Amino acid sequence: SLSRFVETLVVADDKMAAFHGAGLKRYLLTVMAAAAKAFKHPSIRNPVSLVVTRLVILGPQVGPSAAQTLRSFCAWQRGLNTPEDSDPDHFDTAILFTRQDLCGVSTCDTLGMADVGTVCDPARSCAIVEDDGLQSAFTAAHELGHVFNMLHDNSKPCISLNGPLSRHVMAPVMAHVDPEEPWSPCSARFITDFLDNGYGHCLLDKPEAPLHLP
Ligand SMILES: Cn1ccnc1[C@]1(CNC(=O)c2cc3cc(Cl)ccc3o2)NC(=O)NC1=O
Ligand SMILES: [Ca+2]
Ligand SMILES: [Ca+2]
Ligand SMILES: [Ca+2]
Ligand SMILES: [Zn+2]
Repeated sequence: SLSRFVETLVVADDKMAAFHGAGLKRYLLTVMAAAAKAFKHPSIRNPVSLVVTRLVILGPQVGPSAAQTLRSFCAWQRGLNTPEDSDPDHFDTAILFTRQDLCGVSTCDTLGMADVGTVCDPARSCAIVEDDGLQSAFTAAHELGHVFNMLHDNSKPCISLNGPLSRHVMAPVMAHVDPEEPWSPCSARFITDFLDNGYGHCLLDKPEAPLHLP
Protein backbone atom coordinates (compact mmCIF):
# COMPACT_ATOMS: atom_id res chain seq x y z
CA SER A 1 0.00 0.00 0.00
CA LEU A 2 2.94 2.34 0.65
CA SER A 3 3.26 5.12 -1.88
CA ARG A 4 6.47 4.64 -3.83
CA PHE A 5 8.15 7.60 -5.53
CA VAL A 6 11.05 7.21 -7.96
CA GLU A 7 13.00 10.45 -8.00
CA THR A 8 14.20 10.53 -11.59
CA LEU A 9 17.11 12.24 -13.30
CA VAL A 10 16.26 12.57 -17.03
CA VAL A 11 19.19 13.22 -19.36
CA ALA A 12 19.07 14.11 -23.07
CA ASP A 13 22.21 14.10 -25.24
CA ASP A 14 23.43 16.65 -27.82
CA LYS A 15 21.65 14.73 -30.60
CA MET A 16 18.32 15.11 -28.78
CA ALA A 17 18.93 18.85 -28.41
CA ALA A 18 19.93 19.23 -32.07
CA PHE A 19 16.73 17.51 -33.26
CA HIS A 20 14.03 18.64 -30.80
CA GLY A 21 15.64 22.03 -30.05
CA ALA A 22 13.55 24.43 -27.96
CA GLY A 23 10.77 21.77 -27.70
CA LEU A 24 13.02 19.19 -25.97
CA LYS A 25 12.06 19.85 -22.34
CA ARG A 26 8.36 19.64 -23.15
CA TYR A 27 9.00 16.49 -25.20
CA LEU A 28 10.89 14.75 -22.39
CA LEU A 29 8.24 15.59 -19.79
CA THR A 30 5.55 14.29 -22.18
CA VAL A 31 7.47 11.02 -22.69
CA MET A 32 7.99 10.66 -18.95
CA ALA A 33 4.35 11.47 -18.15
CA ALA A 34 3.36 8.61 -20.45
CA ALA A 35 5.85 6.24 -18.82
CA ALA A 36 4.54 7.36 -15.43
CA LYS A 37 1.00 6.54 -16.51
CA ALA A 38 2.12 2.98 -17.30
CA PHE A 39 3.67 2.63 -13.82
CA LYS A 40 0.39 3.61 -12.16
CA HIS A 41 -1.67 1.07 -14.08
CA PRO A 42 -3.29 -1.40 -11.64
CA SER A 43 -1.86 -4.41 -13.61
CA ILE A 44 1.54 -3.61 -12.00
CA ARG A 45 0.02 -4.50 -8.57
CA ASN A 46 2.51 -2.32 -6.65
CA PRO A 47 2.13 1.00 -8.42
CA VAL A 48 4.90 3.56 -8.17
CA SER A 49 5.03 7.25 -8.99
CA LEU A 50 7.74 7.97 -11.57
CA VAL A 51 8.64 11.58 -10.80
CA VAL A 52 11.00 13.74 -12.86
CA THR A 53 13.07 15.72 -10.31
CA ARG A 54 16.05 16.72 -12.46
CA LEU A 55 16.37 17.22 -16.18
CA VAL A 56 19.76 17.58 -17.88
CA ILE A 57 20.20 18.60 -21.54
CA LEU A 58 23.79 18.06 -22.74
CA GLY A 59 29.06 14.24 -20.77
CA PRO A 60 29.06 10.43 -21.18
CA GLN A 61 30.28 8.42 -24.20
CA VAL A 62 27.36 7.69 -26.55
CA GLY A 63 27.94 5.26 -29.42
CA PRO A 64 26.49 2.24 -31.30
CA SER A 65 27.22 -0.27 -28.53
CA ALA A 66 24.33 -0.08 -26.10
CA ALA A 67 26.31 -1.97 -23.43
CA GLN A 68 29.18 0.51 -23.36
CA THR A 69 26.87 3.56 -23.70
CA LEU A 70 24.98 2.25 -20.65
CA ARG A 71 28.23 1.65 -18.74
CA SER A 72 29.54 5.11 -19.68
CA PHE A 73 26.28 6.82 -18.73
CA CYS A 74 25.95 4.90 -15.46
CA ALA A 75 29.48 5.90 -14.39
CA TRP A 76 28.88 9.51 -15.44
CA GLN A 77 25.53 9.94 -13.63
CA ARG A 78 27.09 8.99 -10.28
CA GLY A 79 28.86 12.35 -10.34
CA LEU A 80 25.63 14.35 -10.36
CA ASN A 81 24.12 12.53 -7.39
CA THR A 82 24.52 13.15 -3.65
CA PRO A 83 25.23 10.53 -0.97
CA GLU A 84 21.96 10.82 0.99
CA ASP A 85 18.33 10.63 -0.19
CA SER A 86 17.54 13.40 2.33
CA ASP A 87 19.24 15.88 -0.02
CA PRO A 88 16.81 17.49 -2.57
CA ASP A 89 19.36 16.99 -5.40
CA HIS A 90 19.49 13.25 -4.74
CA PHE A 91 17.84 11.03 -7.33
CA ASP A 92 16.85 7.36 -7.29
CA THR A 93 17.33 6.50 -10.99
CA ALA A 94 18.99 7.99 -14.07
CA ILE A 95 17.56 7.64 -17.60
CA LEU A 96 19.30 8.77 -20.79
CA PHE A 97 17.52 9.59 -24.05
CA THR A 98 19.63 9.70 -27.19
CA ARG A 99 19.03 9.81 -30.95
CA GLN A 100 22.00 7.41 -31.41
CA ASP A 101 21.00 4.13 -33.03
CA LEU A 102 21.82 1.74 -30.17
CA CYS A 103 23.00 -1.76 -31.06
CA GLY A 104 23.53 -5.18 -29.53
CA VAL A 105 26.22 -7.68 -30.55
CA SER A 106 24.59 -8.72 -33.89
CA THR A 107 21.95 -6.11 -34.83
CA CYS A 108 20.85 -2.56 -34.15
CA ASP A 109 17.18 -3.49 -33.52
CA THR A 110 17.75 -2.68 -29.84
CA LEU A 111 15.97 0.47 -28.54
CA GLY A 112 17.45 0.59 -25.04
CA MET A 113 19.30 -1.09 -22.20
CA ALA A 114 19.32 -1.30 -18.40
CA ASP A 115 20.76 -3.57 -15.76
CA VAL A 116 18.21 -5.56 -13.84
CA GLY A 117 16.96 -4.92 -10.27
CA THR A 118 19.10 -1.90 -9.41
CA VAL A 119 16.64 0.86 -8.46
CA CYS A 120 17.95 1.71 -4.96
CA ASP A 121 21.63 1.25 -5.79
CA PRO A 122 22.87 4.69 -6.88
CA ALA A 123 25.93 3.16 -8.55
CA ARG A 124 23.75 0.99 -10.78
CA SER A 125 20.26 2.53 -11.14
CA CYS A 126 20.55 3.42 -14.83
CA ALA A 127 18.77 3.09 -18.17
CA ILE A 128 19.32 4.28 -21.74
CA VAL A 129 16.67 4.82 -24.43
CA GLU A 130 16.97 5.31 -28.17
CA ASP A 131 14.43 8.03 -28.94
CA ASP A 132 12.32 6.86 -31.92
CA GLY A 133 10.09 9.95 -31.73
CA LEU A 134 6.75 8.18 -31.12
CA GLN A 135 7.04 5.12 -28.84
CA SER A 136 9.88 6.30 -26.55
CA ALA A 137 7.65 6.22 -23.45
CA PHE A 138 7.13 2.47 -23.97
CA THR A 139 10.85 1.88 -24.35
CA ALA A 140 11.45 3.89 -21.19
CA ALA A 141 8.81 1.83 -19.35
CA HIS A 142 10.51 -1.41 -20.55
CA GLU A 143 13.95 -0.28 -19.34
CA LEU A 144 12.52 0.95 -16.03
CA GLY A 145 10.76 -2.45 -15.68
CA HIS A 146 14.22 -4.04 -15.83
CA VAL A 147 15.48 -1.56 -13.22
CA PHE A 148 12.57 -2.81 -11.05
CA ASN A 149 13.86 -6.41 -11.50
CA MET A 150 11.43 -7.49 -14.23
CA LEU A 151 12.24 -10.20 -16.79
CA HIS A 152 10.99 -10.65 -20.34
CA ASP A 153 7.58 -12.27 -20.70
CA ASN A 154 8.96 -15.11 -22.84
CA SER A 155 11.42 -16.10 -20.07
CA LYS A 156 10.89 -19.46 -18.29
CA PRO A 157 9.83 -17.93 -14.94
CA CYS A 158 7.31 -15.74 -16.78
CA ILE A 159 5.65 -18.64 -18.68
CA SER A 160 4.59 -20.21 -15.35
CA LEU A 161 3.34 -16.85 -14.00
CA ASN A 162 1.60 -15.61 -17.20
CA GLY A 163 0.04 -18.82 -18.52
CA PRO A 164 -0.09 -19.78 -22.21
CA LEU A 165 -2.70 -17.32 -23.56
CA SER A 166 3.59 -10.43 -26.70
CA ARG A 167 1.21 -7.63 -25.75
CA HIS A 168 2.90 -6.25 -22.60
CA VAL A 169 5.70 -3.80 -21.75
CA MET A 170 8.13 -6.62 -20.92
CA ALA A 171 7.77 -8.42 -24.25
CA PRO A 172 11.30 -9.09 -25.58
CA VAL A 173 10.61 -6.84 -28.58
CA MET A 174 8.24 -3.92 -28.92
CA ALA A 175 4.79 -4.91 -30.06
CA HIS A 176 1.42 -3.30 -29.55
CA VAL A 177 0.88 -2.95 -25.80
CA ASP A 178 -2.48 -3.97 -24.31
CA PRO A 179 -4.04 -0.83 -22.78
CA GLU A 180 -5.94 -2.98 -20.20
CA GLU A 181 -2.81 -4.87 -19.20
CA PRO A 182 0.50 -3.11 -19.91
CA TRP A 183 2.14 -5.34 -17.26
CA SER A 184 1.93 -9.13 -17.30
CA PRO A 185 1.38 -11.16 -14.13
CA CYS A 186 5.08 -12.01 -14.25
CA SER A 187 5.97 -8.30 -14.30
CA ALA A 188 3.71 -7.53 -11.31
CA ARG A 189 5.11 -10.49 -9.35
CA PHE A 190 8.72 -9.54 -9.91
CA ILE A 191 8.24 -5.87 -8.93
CA THR A 192 6.04 -6.91 -5.98
CA ASP A 193 8.69 -9.33 -4.64
CA PHE A 194 11.44 -6.76 -5.24
CA LEU A 195 9.61 -4.23 -3.08
CA ASP A 196 8.49 -6.86 -0.53
CA ASN A 197 12.17 -7.87 -0.09
CA GLY A 198 13.10 -4.25 0.76
CA TYR A 199 14.89 -3.34 -2.49
CA GLY A 200 12.71 -0.23 -2.91
CA HIS A 201 13.76 1.28 0.42
CA CYS A 202 14.93 4.49 -1.33
CA LEU A 203 11.48 5.04 -2.90
CA LEU A 204 9.74 6.01 0.32
CA ASP A 205 10.51 9.74 0.56
CA LYS A 206 8.30 12.17 -1.34
CA PRO A 207 9.98 14.49 -3.81
CA GLU A 208 10.09 18.21 -3.05
CA ALA A 209 9.83 19.89 -6.41
CA PRO A 210 8.68 17.55 -9.18
CA LEU A 211 8.87 18.89 -12.72
CA HIS A 212 5.29 19.22 -14.03
CA LEU A 213 3.91 19.71 -17.55
CA PRO A 214 1.83 22.91 -17.97
C1 LIG B 1 19.27 -6.20 -23.51
N1 LIG B 1 19.32 -6.32 -24.96
C2 LIG B 1 20.43 -6.78 -25.61
C3 LIG B 1 20.10 -6.76 -26.94
N2 LIG B 1 18.82 -6.29 -27.11
C4 LIG B 1 18.36 -6.03 -25.90
C5 LIG B 1 17.00 -5.51 -25.60
C6 LIG B 1 16.13 -5.31 -26.84
N3 LIG B 1 14.79 -4.88 -26.51
C7 LIG B 1 14.46 -3.54 -26.61
O1 LIG B 1 15.26 -2.65 -26.86
C8 LIG B 1 13.08 -3.28 -26.34
C9 LIG B 1 12.32 -2.13 -26.26
C10 LIG B 1 10.99 -2.51 -25.96
C11 LIG B 1 9.76 -1.88 -25.75
C12 LIG B 1 8.69 -2.71 -25.46
CL1 LIG B 1 7.09 -2.12 -25.17
C13 LIG B 1 8.81 -4.08 -25.40
C14 LIG B 1 10.00 -4.73 -25.60
C15 LIG B 1 11.04 -3.89 -25.87
O2 LIG B 1 12.29 -4.36 -26.10
N4 LIG B 1 17.02 -4.33 -24.75
C16 LIG B 1 16.23 -4.47 -23.64
O3 LIG B 1 15.95 -3.64 -22.79
N5 LIG B 1 15.80 -5.77 -23.64
C17 LIG B 1 16.26 -6.47 -24.72
O4 LIG B 1 16.11 -7.66 -24.96
CA1 LIG C 1 14.87 12.22 -1.93
CA1 LIG D 1 18.75 0.60 -32.38
CA1 LIG E 1 14.18 8.62 -2.98
ZN1 LIG F 1 14.42 -6.04 -22.20
